[PDB]
Amino acid sequence: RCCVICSNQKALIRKYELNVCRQCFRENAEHIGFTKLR
Amino acid sequence: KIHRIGKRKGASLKDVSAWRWIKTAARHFKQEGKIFVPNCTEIMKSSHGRERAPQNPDWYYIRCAAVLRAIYLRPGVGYGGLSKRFGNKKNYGSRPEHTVTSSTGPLHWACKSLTKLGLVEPGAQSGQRLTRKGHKFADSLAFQV
Amino acid sequence: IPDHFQHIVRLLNTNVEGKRKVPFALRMVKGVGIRFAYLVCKKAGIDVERRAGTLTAEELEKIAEIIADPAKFKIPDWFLNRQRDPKTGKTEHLSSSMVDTRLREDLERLKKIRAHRGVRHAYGLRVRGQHTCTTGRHGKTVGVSRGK
Amino acid sequence: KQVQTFGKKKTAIAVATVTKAAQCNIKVNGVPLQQILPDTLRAKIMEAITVVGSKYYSRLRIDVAVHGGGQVSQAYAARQAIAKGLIAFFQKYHNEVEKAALKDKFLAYDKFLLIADPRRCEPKKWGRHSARTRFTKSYR
Amino acid sequence: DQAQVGLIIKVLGRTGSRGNVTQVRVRLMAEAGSPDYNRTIVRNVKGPCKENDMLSLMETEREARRLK
Amino acid sequence: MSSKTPKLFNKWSFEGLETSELALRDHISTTAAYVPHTSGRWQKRRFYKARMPIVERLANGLMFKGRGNGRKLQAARLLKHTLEIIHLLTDENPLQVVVDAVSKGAPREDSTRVGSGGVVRRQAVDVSPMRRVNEAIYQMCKGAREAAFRNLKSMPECLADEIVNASKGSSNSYAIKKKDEVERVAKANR
Amino acid sequence: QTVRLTITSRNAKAVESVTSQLLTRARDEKVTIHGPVRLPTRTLKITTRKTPCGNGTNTWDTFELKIYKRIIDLHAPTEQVKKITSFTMESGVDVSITILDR
RNA sequence: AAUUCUUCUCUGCGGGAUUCCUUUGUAAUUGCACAAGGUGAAAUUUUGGGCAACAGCAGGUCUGUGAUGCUCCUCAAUGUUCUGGGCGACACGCGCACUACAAUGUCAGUGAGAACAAGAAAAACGACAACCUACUUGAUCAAAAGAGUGGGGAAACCCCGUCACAUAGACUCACUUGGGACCGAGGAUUGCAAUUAUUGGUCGCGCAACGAGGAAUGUCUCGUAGGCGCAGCUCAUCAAACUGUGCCGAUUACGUCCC
Repeated sequence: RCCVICSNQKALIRKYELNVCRQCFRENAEHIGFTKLR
Repeated sequence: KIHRIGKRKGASLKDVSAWRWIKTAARHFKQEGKIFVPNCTEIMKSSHGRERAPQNPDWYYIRCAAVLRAIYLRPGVGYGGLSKRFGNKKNYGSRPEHTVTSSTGPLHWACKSLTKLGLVEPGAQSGQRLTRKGHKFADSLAFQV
Repeated sequence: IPDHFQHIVRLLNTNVEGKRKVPFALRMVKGVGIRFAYLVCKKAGIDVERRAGTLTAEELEKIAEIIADPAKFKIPDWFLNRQRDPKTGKTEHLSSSMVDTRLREDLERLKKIRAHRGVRHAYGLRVRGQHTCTTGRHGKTVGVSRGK
Repeated sequence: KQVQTFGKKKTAIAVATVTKAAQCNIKVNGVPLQQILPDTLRAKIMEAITVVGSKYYSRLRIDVAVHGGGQVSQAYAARQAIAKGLIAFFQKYHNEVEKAALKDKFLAYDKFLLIADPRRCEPKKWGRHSARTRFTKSYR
Repeated sequence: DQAQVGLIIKVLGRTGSRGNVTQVRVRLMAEAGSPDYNRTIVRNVKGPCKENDMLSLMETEREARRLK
Repeated sequence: MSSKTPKLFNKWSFEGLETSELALRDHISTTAAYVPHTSGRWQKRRFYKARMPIVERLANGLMFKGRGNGRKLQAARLLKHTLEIIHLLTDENPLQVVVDAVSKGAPREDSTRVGSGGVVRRQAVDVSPMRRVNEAIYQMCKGAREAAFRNLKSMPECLADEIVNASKGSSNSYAIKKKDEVERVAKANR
Repeated sequence: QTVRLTITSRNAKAVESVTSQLLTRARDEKVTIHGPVRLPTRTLKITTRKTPCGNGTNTWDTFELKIYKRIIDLHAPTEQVKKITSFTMESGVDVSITILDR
């Protein structure tokens, strides 16, 4: 489990829903359609 | 005008009145090994005594009211804290084990089988005496004991 | 009603308090509350016992003979303590001082022979996990490391 | 000759079915009024019937569908479906006066049914533990 | 007996550092054909108080906060 | 009234009741109720606590120290047993005894710090109606856990034993012993 | 062949901007359509600690989605559905649907 | 098995709440407002959050990142290795933070029995199904296991414990029919490999503390604390962690500035 945007295989990566976005964080990587509410 | 449970309070009644009817009647089936615990995470001996003696009509009143079930669904009635659990939070799980044998008993003796519930449903009739015949000094009315 | 006697009753080489329940007092004999549905297959039929029947109404002398070599009585192997053994075939029981004499033979090899958790275990620190330390509040003695 | 109504507490939903007859007794969610096990709920679920008109008003055949709460909130879900359930009738099948007598006698009784008394558990939040309880400080 | 049961006429104010006790003017509750009022003796009450409270005074005829 | 208006604990008499002490009389709950377990927004507001039956208030105040506790329904069981023991001990409506056991329980007067800024100083301070209500039930049932902790041969009786006594004013009750011993810290200080 | 429509898209005024509008291509025309309501809404909720680092006020994000499903039902036009869906061009991220059953 | 429906559920967009009457109320010719009360599901930023200025802190991160300045390394390398093995986790009861267990007769321990909940997840390509779960066999003989069938791409699921039970159940002035720690023997399991991975797995150790906690210290006020429990996240295997859902449901203040 190296992950998508980086070599990482660290900054433990969300498996949740199989989107693997943590490499460059799901904060930096966005437009996924997530929003900040609550 | 009498239905399964529902007229009865089968909590300790519609079971127990069936129990004597299961035990005193030689008809039914009790497998060999009772030395083993029926129920989730219990180191206490399976009971004081009369182990299947709580078990069977559950499965019947389990069958009856809940219609289709099985080995997997019926232990939902077998309850436990699952708490022996050692220095951790306790958690909760049911018993698949004696299930098969338990429900084989009704696979004999006039109660339907590898799919459904029952044949004749004695439960009403053989239970139809509860409001008639009380154990506890059942009050009923001044007419019935 | 009539209780001719109550006492202590030495069952297997052990002082067993007379307790108004038989299995729970049979507990001291290195059998355990699981092993006291044996009280049925230790060939007593009496129920919810009082100190009215050991020897007297158990003919007890046999019962404590069952807690040893139980295969001669009707018992599964799933309940036997030593089940298949490294020196010989099973002694269907751990009971009385036969337990620790075999411990003093067994208690060398693992605690001799190294482990992480097992040598933790060998020094009895901690069960399953990486906590050794603030483990142990409310008292004195837990775990202890001396190489000086 | 019928109405229908719904009880609610927290998540617990009671639904009051309605059928008519003047001789009759009510099942619990699934089981008659008399035989519901925790006494101390029964006499409550008696209050719908007993208090206000015990007998003069309603023996009506009634069944209730209660899902969505734990045991006691399902005992409060129920009775409301009844008091709601009963008040439904005397508006549809009876005069304002017979209604106006009843719902007043409820109003004085308490909010037996004015409403679900809406209270729902607070969402857990942040690093806050459960709700409003904070992860605790040290070496402060 | 010692029970002499007065009314709070009013909350004469909050008094004290913590938020607890509250100055109150008390109207002795007992009424007789020779009506014995104080008429009013100021008191300090322990815990929450309210406009028509019945305040039975076990130590009567003490002149309250005065000093501090 | 054919069990329409009138109320029953299961079957019990809530009508003939009143408080004895004109001090906290006429604000304390005079019961019409069946079960002490009711759910409403109990105290949204400031003095709302004085409305509901002490029967609740006790049953409500009934089980502090929660460990695996069921509270109201577990409480009501205990109050099934508690009242019954009491009336056919005391030959009265235990609704009275309990009502009579609230008043004699709490101190009419207290002694607090009025001292300013770390100074521990005294004043005689005069207790308020809701504090004889409140502290009674609070300490009243505090006697339970104490009398009830280990040495019990006594399952529910502990609660019966400090309601009986207080209703007798006796100085043995953990209830009343603080009503006096606080006033040894009251009339002494003043 | 009574057909079925599952429109799954997130964004504002898409799930609406087809089914509401764009079935009136069939709705008010020669087709006869069975509208139900949209199925329930989902939220896909991930929560990640805001700190790239270790240090924090122990703070967390909660990020969410909403996925909006609409079911819309038919009798059987033959080849019209191929024309039906193709009438109307307007949306994005919205979902095309090919379904048979019963 | 035929009928009609929208009470219950589904959801996009809307209604609703506003200081609106009342109190000669508090205060006050103005004003801005406050209170006790009314109506109402809701009654005073309705409720819980998200957001959030301007200045700063040599706050943390060069272990998130082809995000980056130096300047150390550059091939028996500080690079890389499905590279091999070991550590990161060790036992001086060391000192400290947070959590889980709990010792009772208030479930109290346990054996059975009755009811009922909710947010949430579930899957595979450059090959010819690897995720869950229901049923029933494993069952002429433990438990957890093994295996075969069955649909779900998610509105495939709803029997969670707390509690209720007097079921006339068993305990019974005690470190104990309550600690589950330490413990050696078998055995099933995920998988390259478990020498404690782990466990409704058995069953031995119980005689290891332990018996309301010294000063000192924590955080909140209404569906709240507390208690209970369930999924999720990590995850081949493992939750005393966190994230969220729901059930049981409290006493105390509706205050002050003393700390």
